[PDB]
Amino acid sequence: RVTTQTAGNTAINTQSSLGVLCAYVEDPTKSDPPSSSTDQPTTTFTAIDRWYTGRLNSWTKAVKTFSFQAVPLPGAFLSRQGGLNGGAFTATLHRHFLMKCGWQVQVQCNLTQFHQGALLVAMVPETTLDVKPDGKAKSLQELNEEQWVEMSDDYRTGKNMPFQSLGTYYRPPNWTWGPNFINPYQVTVFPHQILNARTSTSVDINVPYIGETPTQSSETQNSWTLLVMVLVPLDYKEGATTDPEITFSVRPTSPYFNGLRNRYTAG
Amino acid sequence: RVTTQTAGNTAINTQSSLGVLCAYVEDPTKSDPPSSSTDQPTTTFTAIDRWYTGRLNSWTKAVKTFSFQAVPLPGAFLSRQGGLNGGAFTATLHRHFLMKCGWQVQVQCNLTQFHQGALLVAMVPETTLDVKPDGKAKSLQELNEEQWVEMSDDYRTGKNMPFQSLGTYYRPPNWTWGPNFINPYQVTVFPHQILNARTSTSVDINVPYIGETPTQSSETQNSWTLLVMVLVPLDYKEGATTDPEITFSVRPTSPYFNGLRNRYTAG
Amino acid sequence: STDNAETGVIEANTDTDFGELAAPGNHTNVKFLFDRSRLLNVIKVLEKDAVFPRPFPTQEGAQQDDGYFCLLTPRPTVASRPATRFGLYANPSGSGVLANTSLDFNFYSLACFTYFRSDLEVTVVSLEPDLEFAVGWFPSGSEYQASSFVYDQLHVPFHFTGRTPRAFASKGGKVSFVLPWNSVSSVLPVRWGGASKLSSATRGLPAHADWGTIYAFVPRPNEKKSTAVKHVAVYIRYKNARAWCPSMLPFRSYK
Amino acid sequence: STDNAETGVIEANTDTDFGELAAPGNHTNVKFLFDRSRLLNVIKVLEKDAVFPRPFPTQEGAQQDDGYFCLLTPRPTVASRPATRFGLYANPSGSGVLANTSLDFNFYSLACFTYFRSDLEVTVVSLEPDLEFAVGWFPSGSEYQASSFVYDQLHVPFHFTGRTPRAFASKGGKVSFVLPWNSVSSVLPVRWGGASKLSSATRGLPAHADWGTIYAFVPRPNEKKSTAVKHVAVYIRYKNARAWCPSMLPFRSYK
Amino acid sequence: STDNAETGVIEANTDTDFGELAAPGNHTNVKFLFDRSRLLNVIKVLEKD
Amino acid sequence: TFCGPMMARGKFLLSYSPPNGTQPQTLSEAMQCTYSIWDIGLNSSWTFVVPYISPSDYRETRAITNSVYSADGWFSLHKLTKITLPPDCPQSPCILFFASAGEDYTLRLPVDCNPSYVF
Repeated sequence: RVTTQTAGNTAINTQSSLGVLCAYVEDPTKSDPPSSSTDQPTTTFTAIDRWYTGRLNSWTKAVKTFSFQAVPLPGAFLSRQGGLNGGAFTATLHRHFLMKCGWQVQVQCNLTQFHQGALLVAMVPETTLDVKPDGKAKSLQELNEEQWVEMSDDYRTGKNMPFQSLGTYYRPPNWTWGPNFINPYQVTVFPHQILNARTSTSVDINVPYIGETPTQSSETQNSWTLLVMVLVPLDYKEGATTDPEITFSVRPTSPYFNGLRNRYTAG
Repeated sequence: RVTTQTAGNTAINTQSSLGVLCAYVEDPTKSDPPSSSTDQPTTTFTAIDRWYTGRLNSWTKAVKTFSFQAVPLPGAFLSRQGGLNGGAFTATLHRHFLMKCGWQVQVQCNLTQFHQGALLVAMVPETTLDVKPDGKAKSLQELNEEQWVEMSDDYRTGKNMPFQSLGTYYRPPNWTWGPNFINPYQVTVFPHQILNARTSTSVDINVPYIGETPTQSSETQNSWTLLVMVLVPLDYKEGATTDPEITFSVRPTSPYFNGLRNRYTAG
Repeated sequence: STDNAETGVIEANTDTDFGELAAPGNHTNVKFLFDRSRLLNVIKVLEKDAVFPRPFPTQEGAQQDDGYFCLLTPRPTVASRPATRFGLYANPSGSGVLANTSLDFNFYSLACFTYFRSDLEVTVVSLEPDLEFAVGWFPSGSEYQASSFVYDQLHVPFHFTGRTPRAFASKGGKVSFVLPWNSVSSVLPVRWGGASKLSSATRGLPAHADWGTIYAFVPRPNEKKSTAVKHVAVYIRYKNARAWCPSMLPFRSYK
Repeated sequence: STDNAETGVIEANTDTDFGELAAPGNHTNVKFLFDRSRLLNVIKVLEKDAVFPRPFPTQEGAQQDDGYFCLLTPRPTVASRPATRFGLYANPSGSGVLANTSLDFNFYSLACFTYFRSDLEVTVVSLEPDLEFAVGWFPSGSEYQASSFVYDQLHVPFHFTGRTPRAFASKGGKVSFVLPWNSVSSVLPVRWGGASKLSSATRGLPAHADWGTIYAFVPRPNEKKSTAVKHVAVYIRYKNARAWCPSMLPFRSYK
Repeated sequence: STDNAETGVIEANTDTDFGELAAPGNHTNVKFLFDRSRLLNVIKVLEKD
Repeated sequence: TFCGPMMARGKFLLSYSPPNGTQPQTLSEAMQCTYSIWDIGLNSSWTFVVPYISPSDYRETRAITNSVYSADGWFSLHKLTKITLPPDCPQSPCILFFASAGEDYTLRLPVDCNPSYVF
């Protein structure tokens, strides 16, 4: 129940731990270079072979059941959400066109035996929760006022994902469904672990690379999304402790890069 | 007399070439990690294993004998002198404390058979010409008005290098000499090649790493300095051609890095 | 029995607690389940060269021919173009033009994974009595050829001829054939989260996730146009289907 | 003969053009040439505990003891501190305090390389007749201990005792001993271009390029101070010297 | 790393956490350090019993 | 080493920043440099080894000019989370610092002493 994993010049300690979930296949680390390009790729090195850390919003009694927060990957690095700063990894990302890598994350909390509640964390693949229904990514300032996302029938039905306006030529239909609904009762299908307040403090997962092509564009890919949801609302005796905090750590594995160029710019 | 050297994703061509000067030792590429530190170092990779290019001032008849220009290395990368932009190399440099690497450069000119003159290029080690006598590096704006540095008795005697003011307690001595004089007649001692207007167009040198310690600070080292000086003043028949141009290319070799940290900042 | 489900990976009949190990007696196999026909969409029948719909947004007063053509994909579509939000016109009479829409109810009732791939087998069935027609199809990323040529003072639409397959069925007949997986993408994303363009893109809208396009026309010259409309039905099948990762299932209301 | 000196690497007697191959007859060896004594500097002799000079800049009205102590290095020095610009007071009487300076003329007359390293062998010679004295030295990066203690109401400076070597010479005698290369830097940079600090540094000023420091004092209590000054001479030698890369030589005027 | 210093006897470079095992390069030896002269006291000189 | 109520919890972060133009302050800066995470649990003690990196084989022992040959950066301690004090345990735990030499330490040149302790 006491173990530590060392990588690069940084290490992480776990006073309690059940193990590491290996997701679909054994030994996710193994991988091979892509096949949709010829130019020689860039591989791992010590500067990027290390962990990174960030912060999330606090947990308060007011939160109700099924509320959730999401952190897209690797878009979190680009957006600098939650104070996460990729440094060398971000710098290398901004100077390439094609990328392919795995992921390996861990989440920790500071629950004590004098609290009751439960948390569920899972790696939902190929989802879009960060974007507003309007069709624009949620800004860091907007993400603060609302600490947790409120579950609703719209999200359950997937009726409010981004779409394209038809135009004056047509008449406006009645939107009722979409292929990106969210089903709270079935989230356990994806790899996950229950962060109960009486059994452990840290959870961790290992996932391989997936995608409908051997490599994906490095400026828009959103294959894996980290999701945290509340099952049992928090409750404790008054005057004991107030509003625990949350943190998480990330680390890429066996990445590849292709298509060198200058720094990315838009317009 | 026709050869091309390929490195990374970039290549260079030479319509004329005598060879490559190997400087002090054969096979300068060979090297070993330093010994004044323990943390694992960062080594070469494709992103930085490539060439870089820049520009110099033009050559005009008004220039007289022995005038010169200098380009410190690697300080040129940091200062962005002459439009040189290190990109990945600069980004990695700004995020490390210790560095060790060789160098390999080439200089080209567009002289035609209808011109007379000569140029001399050499890699002077451990020199300070960029700094103003006041004790401040020459700015890019200041480097434009004066295209070429005028040789003078002060520079010949090394009487105007940076120094420390004694203070009101003492009396001001008469400065007359210093250990960083410049002797034009003996510059050929360092590795060099004569860029005559009737024999060739491109010259190149290969140098290993030197220094009074196994590794040097990455923010102040000035081991090697590129120097270009005029021996025979340019002259040509009026109306034929005006003021040729100059260019150069750089490439590091077998670098090492140590001491990771955030981006360098001063104050 | 003793267990720890918080860890996720739980162990695994009545022989463990009290057993019974009922002998086996493979109807759920992925390859077997998805091999059966199902309706996809109903489309009109052309009688002359048509003008393909313009990309969205379509401004008012734009001349085109809508209601024909149809994609080959289970994902929701609108106006014969890929779409994300499925919709329908349950409201009474209104204004403007009504956009045809489609979706594979049966496929999405059990679409419990993310990535999919299989061969497609198409067939066509007529609706009106004693109707004569033909079909045409082109791959993904191609375009429909417009305009017409004159033969003995008869305007024959260009789509009569082409390098792509054509099918002629006898009076009151039926058509069928099998096409190959031809899209550039390696596999079909049931649900996606990327973007197809560097700028001005729409999140979660795939580019070339389909099998092709289909249309129907009558083998007659343009000089014999009629008035009454005609309709056609379409069915599809899947061959050697495969799935690649778990997913969720549609939500059922508790009303 | 045929050659191409523009390439730099030229080929290589009279046997080639017209020969003569005069037989050999190693006085230029680096190890041999640099093994001989030469004067370095002349310093006063202490008669009590002194106050070491403060780092530059020194403001007006600062109390200290100047003119004593001396570094062990060929590079130019001022006020017993490392320096870059060599200078001298050729002007007539002025004001303020005159700063002692030193340099190794003979070493720099043939200093045709960049990096150097060797062992140092020091000796001391008196000037005034029948003078009694002693010497003290400490490594690079250390400090000189000040203050004094009382023994039978006599103030004895602390420098009488220490872990560093001391030398006592008889009346009208001489001193000599050999010290080891002890600086942190691997080799001595004859000419340098780096900086020693991240900020507020001076370009081209090395930090610890020396062998140590030396001073002279009389074995008497502080209660017997005199008036007339005394002087001492210093010589140095190099053992097993080595050089590591070519360089230039001092310029000679054409006047 | 894991340890318990309350017990007193703690275990024992960078090879343990992140290593570097810099080679040796005995100036602290007891026998060697204490062999050098140092002043002790200053006394008068007698001229009679 | 930690000294406080048994039933408390928390998490700390340790950092080591080589020399720079300005001492890092924020946790975001600290995270990029070498670091590790300490978790309160059954064992209340932790050892942090400072790597030795320098441009010269040896280093000076006392600093006067703060040159690169003496100074070697800074060390800092940051509270990653908020410490949860269990009920009836009053407040404000304490931390004890223990320092020593590594297994590959070494000293070279003797020098004189300072008798200041006698006054």
